[PDB]
Amino acid sequence: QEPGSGIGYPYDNNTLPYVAPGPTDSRAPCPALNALANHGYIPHDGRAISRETLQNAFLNHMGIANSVIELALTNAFVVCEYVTGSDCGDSLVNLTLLAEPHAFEHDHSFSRKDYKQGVANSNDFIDNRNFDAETFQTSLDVVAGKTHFDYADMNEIRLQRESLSNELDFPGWFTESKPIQNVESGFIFALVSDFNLPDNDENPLVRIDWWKYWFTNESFPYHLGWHPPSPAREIEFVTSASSAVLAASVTSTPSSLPSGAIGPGAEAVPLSFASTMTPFLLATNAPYYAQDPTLGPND
Ligand code: HEM
Ligand SMILES: *[C@@H]1O[C@H](CO)[C@@H](O[C@@H]2O[C@H](CO)[C@@H](O[C@@H]3O[C@H](CO)[C@@H](O)[C@H](O)[C@@H]3O)[C@H](O)[C@H]2NC(C)=O)[C@H](O)[C@H]1NC(C)=O
Ligand SMILES: *[C@H]1O[C@H](CO)[C@@H](O)[C@H](O)[C@@H]1O[C@H]1O[C@H](CO)[C@@H](O)[C@H](O)[C@@H]1O
Ligand SMILES: *[C@@H]1O[C@H](CO)[C@@H](O)[C@H](O)[C@H]1NC(C)=O
Ligand SMILES: *[C@@H]1O[C@H](CO)[C@@H](O)[C@H](O)[C@H]1NC(C)=O
Ligand SMILES: *[C@H]1O[C@H](CO)[C@@H](O)[C@H](O)[C@@H]1O
Ligand SMILES: *[C@H]1O[C@H](CO)[C@@H](O)[C@H](O)[C@@H]1O
Ligand SMILES: *[C@H]1O[C@H](CO)[C@@H](O)[C@H](O)[C@@H]1O
Ligand SMILES: *[C@H]1O[C@H](CO)[C@@H](O)[C@H](O)[C@@H]1O
Ligand SMILES: *[C@H]1O[C@H](CO)[C@@H](O)[C@H](O)[C@@H]1O
Ligand SMILES: *[C@H]1O[C@H](CO)[C@@H](O)[C@H](O)[C@@H]1O
Ligand SMILES: *[C@H]1O[C@H](CO)[C@@H](O)[C@H](O)[C@@H]1O
Ligand SMILES: *[C@H]1O[C@H](CO)[C@@H](O)[C@H](O)[C@@H]1O
Ligand SMILES: *[C@H]1O[C@H](CO)[C@@H](O)[C@H](O)[C@@H]1O
Ligand SMILES: *[C@H]1O[C@H](CO)[C@@H](O)[C@H](O)[C@@H]1O
Ligand SMILES: [Br-]
Ligand SMILES: [Br-]
Ligand SMILES: [Br-]
Ligand SMILES: [Br-]
Ligand SMILES: [Br-]
Ligand SMILES: [Mn+2]
Repeated sequence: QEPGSGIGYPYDNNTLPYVAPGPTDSRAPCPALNALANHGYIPHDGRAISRETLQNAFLNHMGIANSVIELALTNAFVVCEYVTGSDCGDSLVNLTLLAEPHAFEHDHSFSRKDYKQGVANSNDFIDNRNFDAETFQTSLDVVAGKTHFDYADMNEIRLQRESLSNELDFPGWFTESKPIQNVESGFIFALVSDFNLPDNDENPLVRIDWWKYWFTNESFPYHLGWHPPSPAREIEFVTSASSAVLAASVTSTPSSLPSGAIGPGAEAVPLSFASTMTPFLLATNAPYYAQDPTLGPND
């Protein structure tokens, strides 16, 4: 928000306004990175981004501690080298390359289509990067009519997404990614669980309106009473949440789940790509921005 607005105070005392991305700006498949870039906490153009820029942006503007993004930073830079064909040093070339498929970006996302979702021909691909309202609605529908949801509900959401993606993706494309997705499950609980409830740290419940605002608008739900978690969330909370989601009892089982879907997941680890492997072409679509309604500087 505008620095003088005081909207972030006393949690963020140095805010910057929302600015929609333009057609030449680079955006990510990540709702967090996109919100940060929209506010210029990382470059508005989404290019040439250092590790410390990311660390400071998450810590000071989203209440996400450095520990939470340690692996994510490692993996962003691995993917940058893989996509561009050279070491990116400490300047992430852009945000868009993070949508390189079957890498950091993965199938069965909560709010993005898959790279080969619903394509008639094997060589074809689609926008697996920009926010997709219909896809997000498939996630939200699992918790329809509710204001909050718990670990068991999140487990049902990711199962629904896995089922739909396994059915809809071009045959042979779909690849399950429980470890990376469920770190992101933990990220959702870390950012938009309801800290106004007495037992939030131990038994976090996602506020659906906060989640929907963050994903749809790629800006922060201050108007709904959200603020950056204080103290900043640490990696322990995230991986504990991740484990809790996957441990939760499944009471409704979708059909067409991949083998072993129900059950614990492997620890997320650094990515690696063979030097022989050429990257998949990136979707070239202009960056998404909210238009129903468009957002003001304080939204
Ligand atoms: C340098 C730090 C980060 C990097 C490089 C990064 C990168 C990515 C990438 C490549 C994806 C796409 C995965 C997919 O859905 O296919 C993604 C998704 C996601 N990210 Fe980030 N991320 C970072 C930090 C964070 C943080 C701190 C949060 C929240 C606390 C967050 C929230 C999410 C969520 C919820 C998704 C899933 C979106 C969906 O499934 O529709 N990210 N991120
Ligand atoms: C973010 O950075 C990535 C990585 O540099 C950009 O993707 C790459 O964009 C270049 C065009 O600048 C593509 O190069 C072209 O490739 C074709 C076919 O290989 C070739 O015939 C052309 O002569 C040219 O070299 C490259 O393919 C593409 N990389 C991938 C894996 O898709 C991306 O455009 C950047 N996005 C933004 C919004 O800045
Ligand atoms: C991205 O751009 C490529 C050429 O620049 C196209 O070949 C791709 O199909 C893809 O097109 C989509 O996004 C661009 C914006 O860069 C639009 O101009 C297209 O209409 C399409 O939505
Ligand atoms: C914001 O400023 C107030 C008043 O000086 C201060 O008490 C508070 O700690 C500040 N918040 C942060 C995150 O520094
Ligand atoms: C997006 O932000 C606008 C402006 O604050 C708000 O009116 C709208 O409800 C938000 N969208 C969602 C889905 O929360
Ligand atoms: C989440 O899981 C990690 C291991 O992946 C632990 O280090 C952390 O304490 C939490 O249990
Ligand atoms: C790890 O931490 C999470 C979040 O605090 C808990 O919900 C979980 O029960 C475990 O203690
Ligand atoms: C990972 O951690 C979660 C949260 O404590 C557990 O529920 C799960 O059994 C696994 O050990
Ligand atoms: C069984 O219970 C789970 C978790 O409580 C729900 O998510 C599911 O919809 C079913 O009712
Ligand atoms: C749906 O069905 C699966 C196995 O078919 C169970 O693992 C799950 O708990 C739910 O009953
Ligand atoms: C229980 O919930 C699952 C996942 O949301 C569905 O696949 C199933 O049809 C039932 O509604
Ligand atoms: C979230 O984190 C937990 C604990 O490391 C994993 O079990 C899960 O697969 C996901 O990566
Ligand atoms: C990471 O691991 C892969 C193996 O999948 C290697 O190809 C790569 O060079 C790096 O060591
Ligand atoms: C990268 O590009 C090569 C051609 O140089 C393909 O063979 C490969 O499958 C990938 O698209
Ligand atoms: C986004 O832009 C529209 C104009 O199309 C305004 O009506 C709105 O207030 C927001 O700034
Ligand atoms: Br670029
Ligand atoms: Br489809
Ligand atoms: Br609002
Ligand atoms: Br797994
Ligand atoms: Br992994
Ligand atoms: Mn994805």
